[PDB]
Amino acid sequence: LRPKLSEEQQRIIAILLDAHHKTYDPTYSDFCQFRPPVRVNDGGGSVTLELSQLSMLPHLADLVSYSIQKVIGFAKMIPGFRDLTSEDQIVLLKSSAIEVIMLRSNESFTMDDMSWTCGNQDYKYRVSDVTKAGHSLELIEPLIKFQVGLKKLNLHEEEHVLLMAICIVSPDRPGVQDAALIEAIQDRLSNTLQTYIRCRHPPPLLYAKMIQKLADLRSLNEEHSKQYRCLSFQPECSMKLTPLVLEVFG
Ligand SMILES: CCC(CC)(c1ccc(OCCCCC(=O)O)c(C)c1)c1ccc(OC[C@H](O)C(C)(C)C)c(C)c1
Repeated sequence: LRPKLSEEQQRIIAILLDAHHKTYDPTYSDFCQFRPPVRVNDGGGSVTLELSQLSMLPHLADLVSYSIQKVIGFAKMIPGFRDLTSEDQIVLLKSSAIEVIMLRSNESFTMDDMSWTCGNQDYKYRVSDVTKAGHSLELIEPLIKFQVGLKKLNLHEEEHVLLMAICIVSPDRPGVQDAALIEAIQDRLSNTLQTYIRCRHPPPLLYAKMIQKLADLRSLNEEHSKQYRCLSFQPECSMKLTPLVLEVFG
């Protein structure tokens, strides 16, 4: 059966699309305001050298911090998100931050050269830039695999916004209080998405593929958390980060 989207489901989709349009700049026009990218000689991808310099860390920390601010703004517009306690809203934001950043980075990701192209050559990011921020291949290899698999789904904007909202409103995050209310908000979003796909997505298992991307995000989140811990041991690393990054990942 292919039930039609309800008036409420149409309203939810319109709300999420508007929220995304207000919180995502597809021209990357604020990027010149971040601390500048610095790319030094590291053809060998030396862990010792990367940790010694962390040349791309100030720029990428400013990028992630900016992205987290946008995610906070988007989440506030998710129907039902405001119905949660302020404590649950924060737990959900902090626990999903890196996964939602990964999902939103997909819009600038291009399979032309496997880079995140955000304007000029200064704002063109590759695997090499992430290693220059002190990350290792255990995170980068699955991260690129994820970006390509997600890109190949050719998601409609409606599906992309629902996916981010479902990611944020997850009842299975550690420390949440009202898991049942979080689950009812997520179910309302998940049903909207399932109905949308059957009703609007032409042929040529998309919902199952999108669910699998959410599980892939969980693994990437865990690996990112391990790597952030290593990075946090580097003397003077805090100056290269931001207060928001320090709170979210600390
Ligand atoms: C450069 C690649 C990538 C990929 C997800 C990234 C993130 C956001 C992003 O843009 C999203 C769109 C911009 C605006 C928006 O959200 O409206 C783009 C275009 C690239 C990244 C950036 C920093 C990273 O490491 C961060 C590091 O671990 C700290 C947490 C220590 C700083 C990692 C692992 C990946």
